[PDB]
Amino acid sequence: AYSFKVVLLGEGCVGKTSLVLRYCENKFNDKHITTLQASFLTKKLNIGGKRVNLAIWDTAGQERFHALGPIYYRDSNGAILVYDITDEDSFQKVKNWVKELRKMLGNEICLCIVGNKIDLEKERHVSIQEAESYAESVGAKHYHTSAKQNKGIEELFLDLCKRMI
Ligand SMILES: Nc1nc2c(ncn2[C@@H]2O[C@H](COP(=O)(O)OP(=O)(O)NP(=O)(O)O)[C@@H](O)[C@H]2O)c(=O)[nH]1
Ligand SMILES: [Mg+2]
Repeated sequence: AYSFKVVLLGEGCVGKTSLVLRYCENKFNDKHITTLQASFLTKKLNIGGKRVNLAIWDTAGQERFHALGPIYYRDSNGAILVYDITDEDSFQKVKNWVKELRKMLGNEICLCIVGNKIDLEKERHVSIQEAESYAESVGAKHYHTSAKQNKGIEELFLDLCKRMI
């Protein structure tokens, strides 16, 4: 069986927790229940008729992750950097995450840049075009999700797994 580790990154408002909660438990909250500690969640997939065990890590801040990373996260096979399509400050802050991540981990890890909250399209404040160009130029693939409406999520994780394989 394959065993993979994936870590979730991005600013508060973005929906890291909502992404992995929806995926692993099919649950969602409108309340922002802020993530005080590293948490992990699991998912058994099947790809090429082979069982894939997936541990998904959800993080409690840039500073904590930054101090913990070199000790506790150097064996990560993928990383999902999330931003909120309705929040410009959050997408621009992804650059910070990409660099810091790569300044700590190999390039062997598969990066995803995730524009979450596509149920709020009417409030879009981030150009698809700009985000896609950014993803492409750091070797990340780009993805759109809604955790609230459960769209993009199963595909995001499956593709990340195919990639990590
Ligand atoms: N409309 C909408 N809201 C979403 C979506 N995903 C998350 N949210 C909302 O965004 C807020 C924060 O979500 P949350 O998962 O807690 O964010 P987080 O990235 O874990 N924050 P923290 O870093 O503080 O733990 C909540 O009000 C949550 O319901 C989405 O797809 N659509
Ligand atoms: Mg959280």
